[PDB]
Amino acid sequence: NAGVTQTPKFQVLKTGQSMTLQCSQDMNHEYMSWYRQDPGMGLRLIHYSVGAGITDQGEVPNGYNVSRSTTEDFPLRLLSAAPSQTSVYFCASSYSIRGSRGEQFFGPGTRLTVLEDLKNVFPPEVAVFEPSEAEISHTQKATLVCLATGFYPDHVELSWWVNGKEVHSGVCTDPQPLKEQPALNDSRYALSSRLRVSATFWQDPRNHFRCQVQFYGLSENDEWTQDRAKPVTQIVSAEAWGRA
Amino acid sequence: RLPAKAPLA
Amino acid sequence: QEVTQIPAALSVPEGENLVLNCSFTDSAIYNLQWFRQDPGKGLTSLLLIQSSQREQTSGRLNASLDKSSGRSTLYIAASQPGDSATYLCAVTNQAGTALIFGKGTTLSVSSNIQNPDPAVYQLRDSKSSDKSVCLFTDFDSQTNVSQSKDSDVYITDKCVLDMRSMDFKSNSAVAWSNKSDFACANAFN
Amino acid sequence: SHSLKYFHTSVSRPGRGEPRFISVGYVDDTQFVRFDNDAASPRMVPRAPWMEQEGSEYWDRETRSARDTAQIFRVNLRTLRGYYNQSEAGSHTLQWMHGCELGPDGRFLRGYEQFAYDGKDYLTLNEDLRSWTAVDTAAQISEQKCNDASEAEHQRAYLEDTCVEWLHKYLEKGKETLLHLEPPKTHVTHHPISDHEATLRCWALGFYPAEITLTWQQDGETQDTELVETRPAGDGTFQKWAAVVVPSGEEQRYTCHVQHEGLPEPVTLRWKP
Amino acid sequence: MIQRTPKIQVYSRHPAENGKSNFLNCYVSGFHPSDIEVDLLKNGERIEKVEHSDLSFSKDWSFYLLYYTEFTPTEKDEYACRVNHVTLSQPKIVKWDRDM
Repeated sequence: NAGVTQTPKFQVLKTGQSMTLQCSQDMNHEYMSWYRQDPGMGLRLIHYSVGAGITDQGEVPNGYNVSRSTTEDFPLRLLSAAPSQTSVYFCASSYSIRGSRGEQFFGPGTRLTVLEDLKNVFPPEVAVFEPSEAEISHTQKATLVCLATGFYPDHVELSWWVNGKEVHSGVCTDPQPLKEQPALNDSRYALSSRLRVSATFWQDPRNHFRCQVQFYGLSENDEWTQDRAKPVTQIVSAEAWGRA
Repeated sequence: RLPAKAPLA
Repeated sequence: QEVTQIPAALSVPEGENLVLNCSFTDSAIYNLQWFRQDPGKGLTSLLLIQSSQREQTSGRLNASLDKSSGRSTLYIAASQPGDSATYLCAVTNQAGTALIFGKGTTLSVSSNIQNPDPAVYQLRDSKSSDKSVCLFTDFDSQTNVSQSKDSDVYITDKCVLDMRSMDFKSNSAVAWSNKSDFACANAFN
Repeated sequence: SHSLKYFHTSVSRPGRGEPRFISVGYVDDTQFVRFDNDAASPRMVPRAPWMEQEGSEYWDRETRSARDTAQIFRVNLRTLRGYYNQSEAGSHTLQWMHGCELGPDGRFLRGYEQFAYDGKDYLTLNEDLRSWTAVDTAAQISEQKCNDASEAEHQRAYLEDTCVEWLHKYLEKGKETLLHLEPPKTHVTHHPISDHEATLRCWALGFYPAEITLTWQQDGETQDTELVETRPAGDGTFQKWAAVVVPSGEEQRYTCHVQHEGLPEPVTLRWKP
Repeated sequence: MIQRTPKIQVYSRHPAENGKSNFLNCYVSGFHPSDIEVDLLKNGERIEKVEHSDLSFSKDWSFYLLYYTEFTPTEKDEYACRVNHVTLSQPKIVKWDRDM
């Protein structure tokens, strides 16, 4: 069992392009819902279904279609993508709405960004910064800093890899990205993450450090004729070794 | 006027 | 139906009790449900209260339902840093066919920094480049990082990282620029 | 002794799209609204003169309510089909009847809801309006289901509060027609059927409300009365006749007795030649 | 499944007098299921001005419909109501009697 599965996780569209956001559940739930989430608006019911072949519209349904051909699948179709439809879309299912067994389960969510010009899409440049002599001296702890700069849209996942394994401890990435030009409305983003570690562990030259950024840009389908390497979905990594 | 909820059997 | 969650954002020190609120216009509901959302993740159901039910308790979480008043109260006993997340409230709509959601309350449980040691350090790039970055760290949880006004000078908001290996939590914020007249000493004013 | 009642009908038509769905609203014996889903963008519409002055906010709400009921009754037709182990090829009829009654004092008197599958009592709401009586063992699964969801709770709230409030609003809006007691215009007609027998037919025409009592008696003391179903004249009033087969020549021995709210005293008729 | 046959009444709104405008009514009641075909006939030919009341039902769940049309009854002309239903193997016709 997988709960509720959504594809894709990130997608970039040009205004006017159409696409189907895939959603499925293997829990035989008769009730399924589609929501969009944008800051300070909350979860807004787009469309909902109460069984196979039964569909209806919610709070804000305009621009989207749905089909419930099977109990298992509930696809959402954007007919003509618009900037206003830039949001995070969540698929949800439950055995009951009115009954005691009304636990509602959500998908991992789809981040969608619609643009007039795909030209304004650039991938992140990543650089790792080595700890301060003063920090090791004063604290006997070593804080590495990862810096991802000049990417658009806000479609990235930053993680740390010590000796080729993902660390989940001694880290915090900023909760928000940062506007390189707050003045502009199309401005590229900057993100920073901290990996703190014992002075001893930084001093050991056999320890390998690497921060990586998974960027979700354009698919192989998307057209690109600009004098520049196509900003495709890619990993961009900077790294550093230990040293006494 | 109509009730908002219809019972589910 | 309209569901309101008061307040919208809440920041409390760890170990303290706190109430998340949620009120709804239409009392004629079947189920009320509280959810948790971690940044960039989906929603996980925390508690489900039936129209007939009054309490639902799950460890340090107790949700209450007053159909008459048209409100639910989620009590978080002895808060911990691990509670820092967004909490959403939902009731069955007029039709009783799908859930209608509130904006949600963005909760931040600040970690108790045992022995604050506010310090600003400078870090050079691993690939030479003459690329420098400032790091404000080990500062008290109560202090808020003032954002830079200067154009093309960047300062982040703070995040806490846990060194379980040494049983140590430390706050942290970063600053940088492409200018030459940029010193880290008096960058966080 | 007034009432606001609705009559919902859902008919599964497999392979020909969603089921047929019709709602009709009655105040006493006067239809005032109707919904029919067999149309593109279907709506609740006024069906009494006195209902056309209600705002589009009303009709938009009633439309959405009737639309959601059609959607629920489609699901119900699927569920019940499953319970009786019936085919997905047959057409099946789910009927829903709910209403509230006002007492003499003009306050809430009583509420009722009933379901029927294929024209047969399925699930009745009890007089406590907090629980159901599954008339059939197939409806036990439904009873257990509607109790788990506290379905009676919401129906009680409608029947006790909302229903009574709006019944008052309708009785004011349509008072000139609704609160008018039109008594029956009554007469007797003689129809010879054979040499030995004739038929005395006691008429009651243009009466409102629909409730009326027609009985035949004989001086001294009768044959068992033929009593036709009360029919609409098509103007808001009703017609009914009671017939009795009598030996020819002995017609002036038989009296007709009429009882109606619009009659101060019960009327007695006798056929004169 | 339990299927009941239509009871058919054909009658005028007011006491009919020849060459005076009236309303011809066909009341079909006591039938199940709902699906029914009803035509009013002038001289055995279908009338196309025909309206009908919305689908409702009685205490016993049996459906009723009022089919009607504005008409001027005469001496010569004959009015009837043709009704076909799953319960009827043959479309049933009922002549308008002035005394029923």
